[PDB]
Amino acid sequence: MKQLTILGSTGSIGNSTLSVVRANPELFKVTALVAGRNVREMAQQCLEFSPRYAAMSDEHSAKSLRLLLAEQGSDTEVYSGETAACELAALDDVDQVMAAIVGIAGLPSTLAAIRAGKQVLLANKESLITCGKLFMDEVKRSRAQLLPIDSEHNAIFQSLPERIQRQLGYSSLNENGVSRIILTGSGGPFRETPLSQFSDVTPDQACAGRKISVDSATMMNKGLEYIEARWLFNASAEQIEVVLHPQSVIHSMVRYHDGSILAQMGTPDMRTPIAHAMAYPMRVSSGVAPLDFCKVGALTFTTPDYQRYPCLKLAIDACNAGQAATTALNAANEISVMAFLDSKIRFTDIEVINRTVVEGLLLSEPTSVEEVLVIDRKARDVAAQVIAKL
Amino acid sequence: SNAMKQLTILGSTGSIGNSTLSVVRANPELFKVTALVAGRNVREMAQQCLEFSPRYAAMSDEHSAKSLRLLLAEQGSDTEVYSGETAACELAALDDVDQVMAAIVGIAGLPSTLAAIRAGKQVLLANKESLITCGKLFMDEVKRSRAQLLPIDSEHNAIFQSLPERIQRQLGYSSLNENGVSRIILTGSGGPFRETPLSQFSDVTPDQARKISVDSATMMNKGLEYIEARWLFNASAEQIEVVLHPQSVIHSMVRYHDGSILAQMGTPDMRTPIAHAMAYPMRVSSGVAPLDFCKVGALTFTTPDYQRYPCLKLAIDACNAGQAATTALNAANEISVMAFLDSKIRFTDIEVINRTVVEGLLLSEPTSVEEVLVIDRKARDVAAQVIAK
Ligand SMILES: [Mg+2]
Ligand SMILES: [Mg+2]
Ligand SMILES: [Mg+2]
Repeated sequence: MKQLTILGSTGSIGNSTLSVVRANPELFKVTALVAGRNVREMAQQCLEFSPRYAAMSDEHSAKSLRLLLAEQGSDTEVYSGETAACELAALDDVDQVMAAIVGIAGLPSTLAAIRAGKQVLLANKESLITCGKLFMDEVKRSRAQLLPIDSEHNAIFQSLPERIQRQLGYSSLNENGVSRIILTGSGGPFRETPLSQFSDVTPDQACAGRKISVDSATMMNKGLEYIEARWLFNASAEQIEVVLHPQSVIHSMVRYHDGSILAQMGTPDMRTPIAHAMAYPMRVSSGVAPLDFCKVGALTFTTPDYQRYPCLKLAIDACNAGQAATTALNAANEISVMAFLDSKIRFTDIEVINRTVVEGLLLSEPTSVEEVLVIDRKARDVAAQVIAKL
Repeated sequence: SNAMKQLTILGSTGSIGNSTLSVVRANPELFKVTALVAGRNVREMAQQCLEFSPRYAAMSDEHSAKSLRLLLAEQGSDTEVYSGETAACELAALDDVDQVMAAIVGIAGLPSTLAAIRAGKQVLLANKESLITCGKLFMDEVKRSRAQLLPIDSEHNAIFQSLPERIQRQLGYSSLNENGVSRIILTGSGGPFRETPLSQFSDVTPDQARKISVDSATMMNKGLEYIEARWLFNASAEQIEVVLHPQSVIHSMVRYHDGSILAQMGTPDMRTPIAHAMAYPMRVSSGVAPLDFCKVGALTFTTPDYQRYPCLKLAIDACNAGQAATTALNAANEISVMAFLDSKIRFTDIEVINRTVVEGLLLSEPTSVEEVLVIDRKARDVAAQVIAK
């Protein structure tokens, strides 16, 4: 019987997590929920799952929630603010914390769950993109157990030995028999587009949410998954490669010393890796029909060409350059993408802008959230500057 | 290493034995050969003894053993030489040996294999007949001494690697269901006649498909793997499926309760599963070229056509009928295949011969190697008669 705190409960990952709980009531108890300002949805979740605690992002939201709950005679205690969220992430009786507050704003609560020794289900990506060293050092310090919920990281996790799975990101891949992690992805809608057509890609062509569309066409999404993966799995540059797999049947793979490659497959569904993570080392049922091998297309593979995906190369370079570089790249990219979606720059200008920012860098390695914030803001400025000027 | 693993290799001069030595040769600080067992191949045994200096070697008879000792003497070896079944069984059970490569083929391989298991060893299983013929006996003995079994064959190895750790550690006597396992997926290529029109089957010559070739041409190989797989993994009929995968990049896979699948992939290099099994639970390098994903083509999947592959269905039937039936099936098939190879019967006869023998016998479930052997002879003989018609 697991006690849960869910950080970022009203969003998509929040609801999927709650969905698993709803299907497995004897396995999972919700102790605490933390959300932003969506009072209507948070009330509905508190009324269904009876948490002991709830926290909103601000006092005004908390007060409206307190009213809604009190009308139903609920027992739930309501708080607000970042400190409250951190406290709920560290409660004694809690076994499992879903860290799904998005953006850099998600760092402090994530880090509080990690600092409390909890099983942490990692749904926040900036933690590792921007201050991986601080996060993974805190992991080793507290022995916290990380479990990735995004499909690729979750497939690498399942393709690894228990020994590494239970010592996530602070055990040696090599000593434990791992030769290299194989991070896979589809290559986006432009995997076969003639290179000459890239300069003409429009927002509507990349877009048929919107920013994630663009990140998956540039492979920035894969680049970010790459950097988080070097931190999550304690891998060097030589211990990871990226392979294209158009059909998205394999989710990712792991090569071992003797030649063996273990791979995880399954029909694409958000809930599956969440449910794997939450139930681990048990398994519980899915909604979706099991993958049928007579109905998958043939499975194919390639190597990503840097001419076609220069952002990928850029994210690797940024990775090897350090955390200030990846913080900056991440921030720069957000600006680039909106600028593209706002028809201000060409599709092909994204890498250029991003590279300019990354290579213009000369700041120290960040060692806290505060220093990450500084770099993030500087990088948005320079990126915006670099945009305006062409 | 101060935790070197000591090895007994049974059937040291076969191809599995030599590949096992290759992994030793690549990791000389991790593995030490303590004993080698072979049959009649005196020259080969000697080259291996002179390379790895085992404490002991056995041959299958005294003529073999005496001449081996002569060459070992000429070259100044400290290897003590023995012969006979008893010797092999003792070599399989030395106190200081951690693991036994059980690679003696045929029913001849059962005594030594059983001796390793009973000594609670890490047993690297490379003898089909052990589980096809007396599964119940071998598995009861595994549970009873807690021996750790490690499938060496491609597909069984792939399945082992794709299963939860808790299953791996209690291999053969743990619950698939309780560990989130839903289904074992046994894959195979379909062999050379996967796409031959059925009406040409009757005309297939021994060439177009060596017992080995034929076995995978009929997919008797896979049905055999299927029976062994039921014992090895403690799977019911409903917990195992067969899938055709022509390119054989995926070596086999496991479905879990959440619908997710784990597969092991690699290249055809037999050192992969051997090094896996030998290093277990650690891993080692052994010179294997990492699968290159630019060079694999499209991977494709399909269900086996029992019309094209009747043997498979027969193997499943035999399995459901019990150990006498599967023992009979194994034996019938040897006689059957040789009869196809010797230009005495249609390719297309092999199954009917096999099913006829399997279906014509009044047997009792064997409960010892000896009774296994009795069903084997009986069944070989019946097969001989069926052929005369
Ligand atoms: Mg992803
Ligand atoms: Mg020793
Ligand atoms: Mg095989």
